[PDB]
Amino acid sequence: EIVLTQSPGTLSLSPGERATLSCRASQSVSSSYLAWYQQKPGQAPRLLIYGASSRATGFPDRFSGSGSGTDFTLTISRLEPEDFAVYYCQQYGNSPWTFGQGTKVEI
Amino acid sequence: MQLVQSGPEVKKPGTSVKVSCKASGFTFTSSAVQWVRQARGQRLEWIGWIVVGSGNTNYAQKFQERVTITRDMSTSTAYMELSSLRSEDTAVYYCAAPYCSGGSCFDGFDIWGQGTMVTVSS
Amino acid sequence: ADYSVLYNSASFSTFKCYGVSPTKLNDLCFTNVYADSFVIRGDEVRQIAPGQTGKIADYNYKLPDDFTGCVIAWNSNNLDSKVGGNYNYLYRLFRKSNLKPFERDISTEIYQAGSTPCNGVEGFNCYFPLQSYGFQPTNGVGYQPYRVVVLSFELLHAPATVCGPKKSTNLVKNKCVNFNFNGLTGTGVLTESNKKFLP
Repeated sequence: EIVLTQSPGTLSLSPGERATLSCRASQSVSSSYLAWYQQKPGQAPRLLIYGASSRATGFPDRFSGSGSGTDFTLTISRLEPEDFAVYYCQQYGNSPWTFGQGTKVEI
Repeated sequence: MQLVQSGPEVKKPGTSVKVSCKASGFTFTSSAVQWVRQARGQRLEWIGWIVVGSGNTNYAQKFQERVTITRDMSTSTAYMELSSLRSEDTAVYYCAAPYCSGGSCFDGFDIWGQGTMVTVSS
Repeated sequence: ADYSVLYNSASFSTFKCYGVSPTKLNDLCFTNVYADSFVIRGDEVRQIAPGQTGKIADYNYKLPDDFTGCVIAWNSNNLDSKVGGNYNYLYRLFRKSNLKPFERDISTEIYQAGSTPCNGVEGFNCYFPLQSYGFQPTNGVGYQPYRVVVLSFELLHAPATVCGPKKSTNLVKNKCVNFNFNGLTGTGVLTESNKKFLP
């Protein structure tokens, strides 16, 4: 159930990025039961895309990615240096509701 | 839209522990509450989900035992007790809940807190 | 319906049945009687009211506005309220609407609490609307069972079926006295008569 191990490790580039992150899954998870949080250093996480089919109520733009069941891809397109923190993939539906390894970013 | 949590509690290695998450700004009658685990330079481990509208919960593979939730419908709070506290439990527990008002509501867990700081030391 | 047994000689607490005065109830009669049956916790018995709030009259059985009928609630710590979480007597919660008066809910289905609907398998959200009552004869005072019987009248253009004025006084003879046998009224003396009536 937990073989997620998000492929990207640490990426370090200035704004001007076309980078993408992938949330691999053990089995194809039904969409719209997904989540993609965004942890921050010393603060509480947020939510960006709730199920790889839309975007949350109000948040900074210029990045929205979606993928398949086994490969829930996401993309970022020229985001400001403010959004440089740890991400976290998530799953719903089947107990236990497990999270992901987490993705690191750098300049 | 606010959610205040209790202060950092300091206890003994293996007596008990309880944390309070006060929910405000949204209808607490029909919603859900989840509890997670955090640490310094460490990942997040999901612990247990609570439907506060109707008491039904499960727990992670490490948390079936020593763990049970407490409803406390009044005061719009949520309690959850751990027994047999271990040394590697210096964790920030946090809590989350969807923004629900009317019966049908948002999917993603958008309303969070800040968590406590528990140190099982001498 | 012998209403005398439920108010004149009864041991049923909280006999507040707004809509008709309990006195001379047997002397007033409506069209039809709709007998109800309920089991509620001790504290939640007050929810029977013209709408109000709570989980009763919003997802459970609802009392219509300006309703005319009597309601009774009597403690049932015994007589099929025993140890262990009883399998029956479960909630009716998590309805998209706030229900309508007099309609009955004999349907069960997974609730909707998100954008996409779950196709029949439970998981995130999709709460089951039903939870059982976890009471026992060792509970407190505000949580013991209190069986509730709601007697619903009807006000419409239909003739009354359930009736019966009762009342009784003796008969005297050879004395000028007022009589009201069956609506007819008059004054005079009553004597034995040999005339034969048809049945």
